[PDB]
Amino acid sequence: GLFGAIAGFIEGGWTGMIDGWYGYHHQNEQGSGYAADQKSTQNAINGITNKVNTVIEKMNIQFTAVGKEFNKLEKRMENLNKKVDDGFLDIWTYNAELLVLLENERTLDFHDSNVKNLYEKVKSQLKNNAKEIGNGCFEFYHKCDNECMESVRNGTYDYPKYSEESKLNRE
Amino acid sequence: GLFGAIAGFIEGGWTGMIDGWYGYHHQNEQGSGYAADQKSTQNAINGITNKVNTVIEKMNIQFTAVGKEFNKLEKRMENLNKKVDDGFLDIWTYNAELLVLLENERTLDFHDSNVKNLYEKVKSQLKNNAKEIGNGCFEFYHKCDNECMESVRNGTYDYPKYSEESKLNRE
Amino acid sequence: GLFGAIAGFIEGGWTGMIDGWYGYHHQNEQGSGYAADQKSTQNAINGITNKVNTVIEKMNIQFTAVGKEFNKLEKRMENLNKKVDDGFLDIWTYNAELLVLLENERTLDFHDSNVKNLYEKVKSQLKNNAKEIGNGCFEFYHKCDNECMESVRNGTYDYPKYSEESKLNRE
Amino acid sequence: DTICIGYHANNSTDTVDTVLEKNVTVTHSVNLLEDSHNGKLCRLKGIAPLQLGKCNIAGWLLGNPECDPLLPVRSWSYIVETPNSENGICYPGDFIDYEELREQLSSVSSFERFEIFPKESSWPNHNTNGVTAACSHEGKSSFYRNLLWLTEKEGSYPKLKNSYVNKKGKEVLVLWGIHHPPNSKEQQNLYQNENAYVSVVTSNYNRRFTPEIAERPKVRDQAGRMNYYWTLLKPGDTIIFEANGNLIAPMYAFALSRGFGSGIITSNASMHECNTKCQTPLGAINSSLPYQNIHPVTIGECPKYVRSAKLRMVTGLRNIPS
Amino acid sequence: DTICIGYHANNSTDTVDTVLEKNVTVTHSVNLLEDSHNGKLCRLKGIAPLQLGKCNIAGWLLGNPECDPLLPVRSWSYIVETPNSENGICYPGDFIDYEELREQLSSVSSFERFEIFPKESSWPNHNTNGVTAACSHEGKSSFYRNLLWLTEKEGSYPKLKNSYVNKKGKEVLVLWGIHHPPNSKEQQNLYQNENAYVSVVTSNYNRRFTPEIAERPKVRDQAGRMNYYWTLLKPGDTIIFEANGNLIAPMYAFALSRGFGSGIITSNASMHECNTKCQTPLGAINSSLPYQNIHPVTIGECPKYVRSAKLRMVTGLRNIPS
Amino acid sequence: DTICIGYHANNSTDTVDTVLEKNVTVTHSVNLLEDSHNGKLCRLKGIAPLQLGKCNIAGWLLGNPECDPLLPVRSWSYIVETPNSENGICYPGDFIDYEELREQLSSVSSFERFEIFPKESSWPNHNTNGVTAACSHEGKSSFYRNLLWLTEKEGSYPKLKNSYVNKKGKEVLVLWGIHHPPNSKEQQNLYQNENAYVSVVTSNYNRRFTPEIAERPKVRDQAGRMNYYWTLLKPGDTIIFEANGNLIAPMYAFALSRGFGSGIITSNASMHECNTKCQTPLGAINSSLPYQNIHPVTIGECPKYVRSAKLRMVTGLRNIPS
Ligand SMILES: O=C(c1ccc(N=[S@](=O)(F)N2Cc3cccnc3C2)cc1Cl)N1CCO[C@@H](c2ccccc2)C1
Ligand SMILES: O=C(c1ccc(N=[S@](=O)(F)N2Cc3cccnc3C2)cc1Cl)N1CCO[C@@H](c2ccccc2)C1
Ligand SMILES: O=C(c1ccc(N=[S@](=O)(F)N2Cc3cccnc3C2)cc1Cl)N1CCO[C@@H](c2ccccc2)C1
Ligand SMILES: *[C@@H]1O[C@H](CO)[C@@H](O[C@@H]2O[C@H](CO)[C@@H](O)[C@H](O)[C@H]2NC(C)=O)[C@H](O)[C@H]1NC(C)=O
Ligand SMILES: *[C@@H]1O[C@H](CO)[C@@H](O[C@@H]2O[C@H](CO)[C@@H](O)[C@H](O)[C@H]2NC(C)=O)[C@H](O)[C@H]1NC(C)=O
Ligand SMILES: *[C@@H]1O[C@H](CO)[C@@H](O[C@@H]2O[C@H](CO)[C@@H](O)[C@H](O)[C@H]2NC(C)=O)[C@H](O)[C@H]1NC(C)=O
Ligand SMILES: *[C@@H]1O[C@H](CO)[C@@H](O)[C@H](O)[C@H]1NC(C)=O
Ligand SMILES: *[C@@H]1O[C@H](CO)[C@@H](O)[C@H](O)[C@H]1NC(C)=O
Ligand SMILES: *[C@@H]1O[C@H](CO)[C@@H](O)[C@H](O)[C@H]1NC(C)=O
Ligand SMILES: *[C@@H]1O[C@H](CO)[C@@H](O)[C@H](O)[C@H]1NC(C)=O
Ligand SMILES: *[C@@H]1O[C@H](CO)[C@@H](O)[C@H](O)[C@H]1NC(C)=O
Ligand SMILES: *[C@@H]1O[C@H](CO)[C@@H](O)[C@H](O)[C@H]1NC(C)=O
Repeated sequence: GLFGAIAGFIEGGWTGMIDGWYGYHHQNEQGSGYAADQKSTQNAINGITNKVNTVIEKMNIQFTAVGKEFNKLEKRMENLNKKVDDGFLDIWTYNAELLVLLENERTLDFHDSNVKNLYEKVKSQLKNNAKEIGNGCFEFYHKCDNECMESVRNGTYDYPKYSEESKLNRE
Repeated sequence: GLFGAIAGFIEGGWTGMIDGWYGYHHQNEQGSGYAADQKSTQNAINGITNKVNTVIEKMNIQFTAVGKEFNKLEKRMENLNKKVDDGFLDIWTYNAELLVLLENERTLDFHDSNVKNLYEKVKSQLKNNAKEIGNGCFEFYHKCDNECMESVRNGTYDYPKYSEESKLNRE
Repeated sequence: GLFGAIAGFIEGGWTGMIDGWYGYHHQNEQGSGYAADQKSTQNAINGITNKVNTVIEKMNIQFTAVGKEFNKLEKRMENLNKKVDDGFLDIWTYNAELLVLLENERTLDFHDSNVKNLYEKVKSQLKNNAKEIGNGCFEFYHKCDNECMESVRNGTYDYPKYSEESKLNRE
Repeated sequence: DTICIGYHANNSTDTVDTVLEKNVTVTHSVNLLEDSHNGKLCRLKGIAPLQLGKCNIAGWLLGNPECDPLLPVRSWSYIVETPNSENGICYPGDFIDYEELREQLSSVSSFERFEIFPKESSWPNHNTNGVTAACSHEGKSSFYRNLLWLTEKEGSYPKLKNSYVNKKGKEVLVLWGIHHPPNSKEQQNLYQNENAYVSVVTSNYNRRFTPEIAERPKVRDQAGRMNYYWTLLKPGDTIIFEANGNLIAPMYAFALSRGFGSGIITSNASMHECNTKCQTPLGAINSSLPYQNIHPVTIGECPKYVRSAKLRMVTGLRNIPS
Repeated sequence: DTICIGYHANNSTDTVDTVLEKNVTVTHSVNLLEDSHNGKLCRLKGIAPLQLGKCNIAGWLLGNPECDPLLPVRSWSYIVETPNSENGICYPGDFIDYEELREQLSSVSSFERFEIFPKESSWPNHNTNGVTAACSHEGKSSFYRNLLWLTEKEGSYPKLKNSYVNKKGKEVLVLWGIHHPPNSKEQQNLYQNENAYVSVVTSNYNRRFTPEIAERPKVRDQAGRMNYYWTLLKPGDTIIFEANGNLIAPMYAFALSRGFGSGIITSNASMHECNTKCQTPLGAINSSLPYQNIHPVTIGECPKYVRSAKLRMVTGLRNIPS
Repeated sequence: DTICIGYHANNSTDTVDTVLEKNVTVTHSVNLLEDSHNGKLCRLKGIAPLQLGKCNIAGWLLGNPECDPLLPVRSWSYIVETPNSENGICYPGDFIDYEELREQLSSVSSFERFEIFPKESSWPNHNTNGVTAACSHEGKSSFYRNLLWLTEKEGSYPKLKNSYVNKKGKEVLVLWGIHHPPNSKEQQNLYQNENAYVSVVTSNYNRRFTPEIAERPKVRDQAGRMNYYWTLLKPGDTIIFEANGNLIAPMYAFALSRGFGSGIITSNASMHECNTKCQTPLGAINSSLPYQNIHPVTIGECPKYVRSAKLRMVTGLRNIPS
């Protein structure tokens, strides 16, 4: 977790959340439930899908590549041919292995980025109308409902509506 | 936007700001204007200019490289020569294309870094003497002027000067 | 400093701190001292040690590689052999140089990550029971001791214990 | 009431490596390294390969009698020799520019085997019955099906001259041989002329062959030697044979068509009723994967061969069902 | 009052690709892939190329009469043949080690063409008038300008022996030829000695040539053949010719100087009054760019050739004028 | 009271480069580019190299008298020639397939030098005393130690025929020579037969040699020439020599053992009592480092050679003791 979110201040994942990589858990008078943020999740899928496609597109089809034969008196050309085959293979193995390692690091860091950015977006939206209560959770100073929860998840949360009530409650 | 600033909580760029990549917009009794942060901008130019130079320096001049000819009975050496020319070209095309792709990703992320770092620097400087009012903007709880604005842009902002006044104003 | 911590809002390193890359400085009634965070530091060592090992493991042993000789009438095969030797060497020099450059950038950014993540962990732990006083330092609104300092460094800091006292003190 | 933001986990056991860490368990991932093949020789893009069976290019083109006779006309996507190359050269000597001819065949898409110099008509006043125990067939002494051992007839080897004009509209591969007796008595018996020569000529081929007489060590019971030669006769061009001894005359030759993406491979594997875009000596690959560790020898449109044991790229996140 | 931090945007339409995205519009960017050339052959670092015109290396060095005669002394940065290699070998046969001689010429920076064996003095008691319709000039039968067809004079071909000592202080390229008549009557007529030979010797070259008589198919109306040979005579070394027939004698040879960074290219393009650091068969490149997709064939100090359509690196930020 | 989080600094002066910056001073770092060697030739994995001294492969295998004689049996990890290759071919001519023989020796791990054809018994009715000033030893005319100059005895050169059977259980490298006199009188004097030949045969080698008589320029005072030939006689196989002149007969030959990871290098450096896993022409490397800029020529298990001046990877952080 390069950005300290994944395997950081949010210690675990939610096995209960099966419909996307990132999203929300709500608990209110009416009950509790999970829901993926489709915008941030779908964009994350598009990016990763574009990155896999990029790796494959850049590795072009290998066409027919076969052994050559050399007589008792062509040991140098045989050796030269081997040096060329071995050399290319050394290079391609190395290129392939590092590219997956580098991109994997970049990938995990990318998911960590998406979690930090979504948390900050909701936190900055909710502002002082709720308190950060650890492990990426907010505890409301006011009553929240399905309408309230749906408005926050899709980035349409209102401060004036609950500003007075929270202030009375927060003391 | 890996750090959620560019095309994130700051939805757009300022076409009006022509004198640098990052900087400030002020609005006060005396008027409104844009100004680039030269320190963060110039450092960003130096870095990017060093990165372009690095890519070019590492790709060394190609010296004379020409076709060879082979007789009716040298088909193997002709094929071997082609395998070597084709092989090197496959490798160099791949190396060139990925390097620009990787560095471009790293570049955009780098600019995103510079915006987050400058915002946090001014926010932490201004502290509770102003409120964060969304889209990377602060609304002052006190009167600010050209002297005030110039002192904040270059990282010389005073808290005690406005601490009492803001506190009375912030309620 | 991609994350604005190292050579950023924390302007310098602590030469006095010899027992790890990151950790804590405390100043209280009983005195002052430095101590490395072993968890974040050891994990940082493991990562970097795994990254150096990765670079070396991927560069496989070179086996016997020697010159060939060609007669007055084998100038083409001599030239072809040179093109193959020169070509491979051009490629490997480039691969080696960029890999250290890319990983070095990723390395510095990684250390910057570890500092931001540890600061946020303690800040979010201490919460409003202390104030952020610049240059990555907190000034307590209450008395702190060796037990208090040891509890904060290893992530076992209590809010209720000092919540009333700080509140009276913070005004 | 409380509201929380968090991330997906599941039952995934998939592991990947990064630069900083390894054996990292992840929610979702994709394999890039193809390691599965079907262990069969298959048709390539609809076209079957040429299976030489108990024969090697040398045995096939000379027509070693021990090799089951192929059709007079065939097409192929690639050529398969077996590791058990049991029937090749049967009469000992050198196959001149053999490796170059194999390379030529690597770009050949079909052949017509045809009677370039008919056995009955082409060689008046010479015997054509010559056989040898070195080129055995069902225990009886025999000879190459595509060459003819010309020897003396009624104590005379008249100087011969024969030419063929290529009206096939394809390159014609002509093979022939030169026999080198171990001693001057055998030379006398077979060809009568102690100072014999052979000449072969086209528009772009010109070579004279003179026998070299010496007691050599026995190879397949022969102290004598036979050198084998070939050329590609361009469409419309003429080949001329002159000899007063020692010529192993062409009888059958091959009209060659050129194609793309072919080669010669050696394989233990069996032809099955299957079709592939990618063939290796071990078996066919059916994959959109970029890399493979099955075999470096490929026919068709294949993944790039690498030595890697695993190449797995992460798509999901660190899987922590805690 | 309010204070805001934000970032530059402008009217930029430039697009780049990243790993995660593509067609990303950016404020500022730099092109790394040079695709522009001037479509001309130019001088390289002040030195003009050698244009062979209607000739190929073979036609030029033998001196095919159909080829306009070059100056006796020239220098060049590279050699240009044209796709229309109309005049090469005019009398049919093989140019032995032709490809090796081209490779030798790739590192040659100048030549002096000089009279190695003067026509009048060098060959007493032989005719030097020999010409052929295969090497035509303005409709009249002619011959190579740098070789001499020695034939019988007054029914005799005396054994000849001539040597030249290299006092030029440069490698001297000597060429010569061996004529192979189609039949024993022509051999008799031209050289009288039915069993002729040719010998050529230096300190490090030794080869004997014997004619090979046979009716070959007509090529440019000749059943006969001419094989062409060459060697590099080291400074101070001696070349000796002995023959009693069939020698196509050297008349003119070339004192060669070696240089760096040269080669042979084939080009449709025309020489213009221009100067470049980088030449391709399509045209010259004037670029500090690291990569180019113009041509893989380069002379001088060029960008590395790649197959890419675009290589654009971002320097500014995501351009969002919203 | 105040509590602070911060990071390590120290007295480190180490600098590294990144993509964005350079000359960045860092707390801790590791060098990956090995540039240190000991300037000695050393044993490789316990086995000493073969030092040819004043000799080159050619001088050694022919046995040039000026070269100090090696033991009759040796083993090595690699072969060292010196830049001062002063003693090679002593009698002028061509060493046929010389480069191919060097490549063969690159995979040879030991030899036994043995008397293939004993001087006294093997060549009845021929003189074996032949020496030359071209192959001088301590001012006296001498000859190659491993070859024998057969000439006339009492005005006769009888046709000779000798064969050796390889019962060594190793490939046997046999060398021999063919002498080409400058004129017909010397041919007569040395071998009597004006039309001499030499034949050499095995199961897979067959070649006839005929002398080529001509006045050549003097090389080491000889107008004559000597061509040198070799073959690898398979275990159990027989080599047969026939000649009626001009044969420079084998006397000593080499039983060769094949090994892994050997080669031939040229080095100014001296053998010392040391042992290494990695040898270069400049000296031995003792390193677990992945890269080296010492030399591209390597024996053993070495770092990959690169042109880089520095390859330093950062492990600590930006060092700021401010
Ligand atoms: O992680 C992945 C994934 C897995 C593989 C992949 N690679 S592909 O785009 F399919 N790429 C692989 C491949 C191989 C061969 C040819 N073409 C292709 C195209 C792309 C992605 Cl997002 N997925 C599939 C999409 O949905 C993701 C998901 C997210 C949350 C909850 C449950 C599933 C999980
Ligand atoms: O984005 C760039 C830019 C564009 C190209 C570049 N590459 S170079 O350093 F010029 N590199 C390119 C090149 C090519 C060939 C030879 N040498 C070189 C040197 C470096 C940079 Cl910062 N710029 C130029 C500097 O100013 C930047 C800017 C910033 C804000 C507002 C207006 C302009 C915009
Ligand atoms: O920065 C490093 C460092 C230095 C080199 C290194 N590379 S190795 O893992 F030793 N790698 C280098 C090498 C070379 C050859 C063969 N095997 C290897 C293994 C790994 C690390 Cl963490 N260190 C060593 C560990 O302790 C770090 C440290 C941290 C804080 C205060 C004082 C020291 C400083
Ligand atoms: C990678 O890590 C996993 C840890 O989950 C290893 O897998 C398991 O190992 C533990 C060892 O105590 C067993 O109890 C589990 O039954 C294993 N589970 C599964 C599903 O494999 C694995 O061995 C590690 N591999 C490597 C190469 O380090
Ligand atoms: C890349 O994206 C840009 C989007 O701005 C495309 O350019 C334009 O496409 C829209 C399509 O509705 C037109 O209305 C504009 O006139 C276009 N403007 C310019 C200046 O080009 C572009 O087609 C896209 N290209 C690719 C390859 O995807
Ligand atoms: C890299 O930077 C360092 C800066 O510390 C240079 O080293 C020193 O240069 C200053 C120049 O005023 C001297 O006063 C110091 O005595 C130097 N100290 C040491 C320990 O070297 C160094 O020259 C720079 N190198 C490059 C290549 O830019
Ligand atoms: C994991 O979960 C899926 C849920 O659909 C289940 O079908 C599968 O069998 C489980 N186990 C493994 C090893 O995939
Ligand atoms: C090849 O693999 C694909 C997997 O997508 C499969 O659907 C197909 O049936 C397989 N066989 C052929 C001949 O394509
Ligand atoms: C973009 O803006 C510049 C401003 O100087 C202008 O000159 C230019 O013509 C504009 N359009 C394009 C396509 O560059
Ligand atoms: C080459 O390009 C540069 C661009 O910087 C230009 O100034 C110069 O005039 C061009 N021509 C030559 C011959 O350098
Ligand atoms: C740096 O510090 C160490 C402390 O142990 C010291 O021994 C060393 O000599 C110092 N100087 C240098 C250049 O390493
Ligand atoms: C080689 O280098 C190592 C450094 O780890 C050293 O300990 C060893 O003594 C050196 N010599 C040999 C022969 O290994």
